[PDB]
Amino acid sequence: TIQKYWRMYVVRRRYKIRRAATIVIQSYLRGYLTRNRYRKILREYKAV
Amino acid sequence: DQLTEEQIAEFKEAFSLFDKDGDGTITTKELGTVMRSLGQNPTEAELQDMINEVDADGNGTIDFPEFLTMMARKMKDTDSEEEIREAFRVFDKDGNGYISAAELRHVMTNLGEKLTDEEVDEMIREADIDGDGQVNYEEFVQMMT
Amino acid sequence: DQLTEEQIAEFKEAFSLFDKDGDGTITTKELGTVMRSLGQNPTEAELQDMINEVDADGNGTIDFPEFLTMMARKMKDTDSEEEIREAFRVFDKDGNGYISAAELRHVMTNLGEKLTDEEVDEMIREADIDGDGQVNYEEFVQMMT
Amino acid sequence: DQLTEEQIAEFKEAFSLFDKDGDGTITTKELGTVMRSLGQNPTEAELQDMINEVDADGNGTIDFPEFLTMMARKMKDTDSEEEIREAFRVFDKDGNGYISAAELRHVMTNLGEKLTDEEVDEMIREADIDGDGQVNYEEFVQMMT
Repeated sequence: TIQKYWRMYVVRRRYKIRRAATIVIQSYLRGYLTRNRYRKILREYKAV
Repeated sequence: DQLTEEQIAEFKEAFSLFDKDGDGTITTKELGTVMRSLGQNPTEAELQDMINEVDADGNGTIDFPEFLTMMARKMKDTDSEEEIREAFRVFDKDGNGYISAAELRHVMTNLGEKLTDEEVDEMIREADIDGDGQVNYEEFVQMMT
Repeated sequence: DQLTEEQIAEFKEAFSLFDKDGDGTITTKELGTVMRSLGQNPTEAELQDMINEVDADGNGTIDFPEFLTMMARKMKDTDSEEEIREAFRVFDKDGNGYISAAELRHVMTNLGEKLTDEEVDEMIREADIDGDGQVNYEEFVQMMT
Repeated sequence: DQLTEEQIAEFKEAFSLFDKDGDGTITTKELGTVMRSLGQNPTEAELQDMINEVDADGNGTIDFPEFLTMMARKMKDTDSEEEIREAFRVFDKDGNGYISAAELRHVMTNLGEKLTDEEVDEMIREADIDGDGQVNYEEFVQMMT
């Protein structure tokens, strides 16, 4: 009865950590892709 | 009420971590992993009961709806809220509510479904144990909840 | 907190790419694009909460001093060199910083705020994302600056 | 009507180098030439727009009042050199007031509408450029004024 609960706790915890980390990495990557499009658009516009 | 669309989405995301084709299937080995990732609370022997319907030696494969069918019955079963207190009541050192570290090694590594060495490490680091010691079970239940 | 000249200038170094006629006001939907261009890395939900902290209409317009008043209330930190490294640590191959590129593609398309197929087309063309190899996270963060 | 008698006289005098018969009409081939001469800095696509605004089949010929109407479409724009000093800042490595000759060559012939081979040759000769180095944008905008 304790062994079932501990198995639940550690797996649920490591799932939360990995889901949060995934969202952080996705958010930073969409940050980069935004910043790259901004840098391209800005250079094009100022060149003209 | 059971099965608003968003429930199925959240549960399918948890499963989609483990399928590496997108065909809707996983190995039977990860069935316990997806189930416990959502916080469902079966024993190893309770997973084994289901796996006898599908697996020749513990290395087979299983669809999302089969997993979700097991989950649908397990989601109506009790949360073990009384059951875990009855369990910890046995391993108190003196009757003031405090589990001994010595008894806890036998509970981790001898009795029942046990624990492996590199995840016994986890409980030792959770409990800050460098010698002889103890832990309050109402607080530890509150933490595992 | 209060705001200062060089920070306000840097905020306009982003904003004035989008204030195309120099109105000093933009329709509120584009604010997410502005804030991500400015180097903050929030979710859609945090962009909605930073709008909630000034009562604002996402379908309306936001004039520059009201935007600066939001920036003086800004609640979600999203620029830290350590926070992004903590996220990569759970994906390390052995403790020396290596990240499997194929596994990262799988997880980023199947868990959390998932990448769409057209965003994968864009990502291939504009981030050179390996389908066979692996990358050490220390450089990879500073590639995405 | 949007121009004073003094402004009309100035623009008529310049136009009478490109109208060659004095009947009050110019070829579309020199329309860019006269506008670039009269202080304006129009893009190739903006010349294309201003012609197809008057007639999209036409005759390759434009009346003097219609030409003054193209000048009126431009003269609303608050154009001045400080935004151009700011335009070169986007291509400075140090903040020193300097663009590299390689980055300038990329800027002139990869991005935007693009200068031709002879427009580059003609500019290099006028600018007193020597070697693939770097060029001060404060001094260059002083020359461009």
